[PDB]
Amino acid sequence: SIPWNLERITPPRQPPDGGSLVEVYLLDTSIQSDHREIEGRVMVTDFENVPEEDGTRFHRQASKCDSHGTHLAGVVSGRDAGVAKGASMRSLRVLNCQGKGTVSGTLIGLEFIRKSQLVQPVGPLVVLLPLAGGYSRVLNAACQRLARAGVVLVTAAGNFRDDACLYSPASAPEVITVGATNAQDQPVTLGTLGTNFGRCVDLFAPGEDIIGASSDCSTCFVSQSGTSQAAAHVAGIAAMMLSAEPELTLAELRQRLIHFSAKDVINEAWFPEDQRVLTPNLVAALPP
Amino acid sequence: CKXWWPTYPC
Amino acid sequence: TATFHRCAKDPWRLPGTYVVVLKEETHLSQSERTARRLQAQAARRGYLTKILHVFHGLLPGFLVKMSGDLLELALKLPHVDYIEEDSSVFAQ
Repeated sequence: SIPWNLERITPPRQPPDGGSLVEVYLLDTSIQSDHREIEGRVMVTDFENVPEEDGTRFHRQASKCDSHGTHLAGVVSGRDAGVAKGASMRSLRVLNCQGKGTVSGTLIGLEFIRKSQLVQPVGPLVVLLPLAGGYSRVLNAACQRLARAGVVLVTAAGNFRDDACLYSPASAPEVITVGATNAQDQPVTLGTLGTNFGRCVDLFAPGEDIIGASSDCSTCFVSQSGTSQAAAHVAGIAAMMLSAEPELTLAELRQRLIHFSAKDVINEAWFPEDQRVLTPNLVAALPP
Repeated sequence: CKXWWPTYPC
Repeated sequence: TATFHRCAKDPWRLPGTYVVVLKEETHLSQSERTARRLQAQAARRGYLTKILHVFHGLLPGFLVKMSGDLLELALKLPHVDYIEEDSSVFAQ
């Protein structure tokens, strides 16, 4: 009677307003802000910086354009199926209708978050980056600077069944990088690819068949899979941890995430041989 | 969980 | 000492737009002047440039739409730390 992923992050031995001191910024596609699951919980900023869609005859249907971001906003704070039901979210559009963005657009978005914070500070901030490109010196630098300024960043490890160190922002050490595991606590396969792995991943979290808001209708739900969904679980857990202990530094928060994670439940045989000792065998969970 | 529903499945 | 960088995944590159990153502690006034100096030097060589954005707050610098032919010139501008060609990011 509960989505498998919400049961999985609950200690083995549902918080109704968790994470209320924290604001989660989401850099993703457009969102269906009037979907009942997230209405009133997500504030759509005026920020938009996206490349044009590929194909001269592309049809911009809101239900399709909003799919990715709406589901992730639901995973973080959704009324029925969210992790941190009291967290406020602010959304920035950096991915187009096909889920594609640019490093420059993402940089301008990260700058917009810091500028917004300086103008009207609130509580601790968590920035969710459910996206990946190739290793980028500039994107890693901007992420490092925003983390050093006191902001918590969480990103997807990437869905390329590859070493996360070859992608950004996954490869930025100051960012919490999250891989995906399934209901059997095994790394997620996505077609011929799957979750990334290696020394740049901090931990794993549920990322297969995750029930969340569907932009097909105002009350619809759909299951989705990917390291974006796993990163959204960690952004929700981080919002809950920071709301309970608002004075936590980034290093202390990372220590809490590791301490409360389920340990040694992943069969390391799924990863390439040399990556087994480098990949953390941790699946995120809430504290008791 | 896998699927699609017109309301919250649980 | 300033260096140029572009995405190793060649299909994800976005040539023609570059992020010019200036040294740490470069002020916004200095970033704007450096962007205008790049446009003026490029124009002396017959090239059009467009400054799409000037960064300040996390990293100082600017986003410029221009021919990659101007990269040797741009790396010699005052305050430059490095230049990166734009590239794609994707929903995960």
